[PDB]
Amino acid sequence: VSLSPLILRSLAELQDGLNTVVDKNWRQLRRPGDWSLAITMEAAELLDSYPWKWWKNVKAQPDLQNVKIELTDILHFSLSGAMQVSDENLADFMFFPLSDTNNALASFQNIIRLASLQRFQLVTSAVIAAADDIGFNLVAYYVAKHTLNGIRQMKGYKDGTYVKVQKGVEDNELLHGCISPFSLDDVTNEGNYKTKWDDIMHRVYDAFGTPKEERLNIGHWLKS
Amino acid sequence: VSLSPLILRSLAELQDGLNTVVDKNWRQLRRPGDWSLAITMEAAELLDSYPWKWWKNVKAQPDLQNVKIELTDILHFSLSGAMQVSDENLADFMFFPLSDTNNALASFQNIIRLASLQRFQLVTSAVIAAADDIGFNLVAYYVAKHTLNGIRQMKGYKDGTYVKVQKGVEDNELLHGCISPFSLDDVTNEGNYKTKWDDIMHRVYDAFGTPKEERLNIGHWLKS
Ligand SMILES: O=c1ccn([C@H]2C[C@H](O)[C@@H](COP(=O)(O)O)O2)c(=O)[nH]1
Ligand SMILES: O=c1ccn([C@H]2C[C@H](O)[C@@H](COP(=O)(O)O)O2)c(=O)[nH]1
Ligand SMILES: [Mg+2]
Ligand SMILES: [Mg+2]
Ligand SMILES: [Mg+2]
Ligand SMILES: [Mg+2]
Ligand code: NA
Ligand code: NA
Repeated sequence: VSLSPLILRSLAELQDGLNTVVDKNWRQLRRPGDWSLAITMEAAELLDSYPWKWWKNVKAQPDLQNVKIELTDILHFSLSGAMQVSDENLADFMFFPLSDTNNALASFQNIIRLASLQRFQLVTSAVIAAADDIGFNLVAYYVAKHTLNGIRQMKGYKDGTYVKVQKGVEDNELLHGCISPFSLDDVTNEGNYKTKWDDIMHRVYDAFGTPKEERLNIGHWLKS
Repeated sequence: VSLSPLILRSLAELQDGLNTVVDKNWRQLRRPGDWSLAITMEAAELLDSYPWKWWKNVKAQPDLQNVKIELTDILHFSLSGAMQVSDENLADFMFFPLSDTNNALASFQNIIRLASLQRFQLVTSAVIAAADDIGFNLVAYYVAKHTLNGIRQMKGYKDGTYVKVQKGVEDNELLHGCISPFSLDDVTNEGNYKTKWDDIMHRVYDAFGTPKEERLNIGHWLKS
């Protein structure tokens, strides 16, 4: 399973633009090992979405909606790593169906191994395969979380003044509703996808009350 | 750096007894990969004690007291793994001083690699080396956290009714004060160590108001 190369390139452009919001000269400041560590830590969030602990709340239920968020986060970081290292310098590492918690725990631990080896392109392929298997719209999730990531930067995430959970709702949870109106074809159609990505962005901006003047539309992010 | 084999054996006995509190037949129920995953997840807690994120609260300070707690947690799990697999089936993986955050991030990521390879004895050696380098009393930390772990089980940790942070204080934080009166010699002295471990246990029981009747003294845990 792979995305169209034109879709992958647009996602990469979005990723570069977001990384530039975080730091103008990120391509000089960041190193491959940074992206390895970030993927590791998202992979721990992903594992922690399951009731893996045999000593703590053993009848807990998995947070399968959060799984989608953490896979999307891994994609942001694997796209970023791939901009710095091609893998030169799947069925062995990923186990389907991921609906089986044993398969998920094994697979997602193997993502950490791939990350440590700086096989970022393979991590991207793993995430695409995982979304295909689970049946969620990875591209739409990406555009939505990309927008939230930018919003967080606007609202002081980098200086420690942001609050992610408010009135019982984590910011990430509001993304599901922003994405549900969009089909896979909507966000991958060769001629029209950019308009649909723009629509996702504005839904996320609405969800967080971003004043119109502070919003960045799809064209901000693309080099095509 | 290593502990006396008699001290290591007593720690292993304590570990077996705690694992038995969690499940009577843990030696049949648990598998090596469980301990790999647990060490991985504690290693993520440990990494997250540092200001590693370049996009979120970049001027945050490391939680160096929590570092001691997470290393102690790793030891519990590496002792446990070693009861199931000897490594048959350091300066390369650990970088000193760990006071240097770059050294810490690299070292603690390498603990995840060692855990995935099920080199539990090597993980134990890493933790002992880390405490020696940082200069904290690993054995005293172990006995204190071992006691809290048992307390958590008494107070519904396994069924999801426990609350770890109360009135602004996480349970782990109360351990530091329980341990500070004890020297390295106190808790490793060949003839007298068991009394000092018992004393640590009772200090932790006091910290949590454990009724005298529910307390388990040092003799509960030892087979010597
Ligand atoms: O240079 C960076 C740093 C962070 N992120 C994004 C990707 C993930 O979706 C998100 C995770 O944020 P945390 O919740 O882990 O803070 O951060 C980037 O895209 N680029
Ligand atoms: O079979 C088990 C399960 C857990 N722990 C202990 C070791 C760590 O100190 C502690 C970590 O607990 P959490 O905070 O991760 O729940 O659990 C054990 O000793 N044995
Ligand atoms: Mg994260
Ligand atoms: Mg995440
Ligand atoms: Mg833990
Ligand atoms: Mg811990
Ligand atoms: Na998360
Ligand atoms: Na912790």
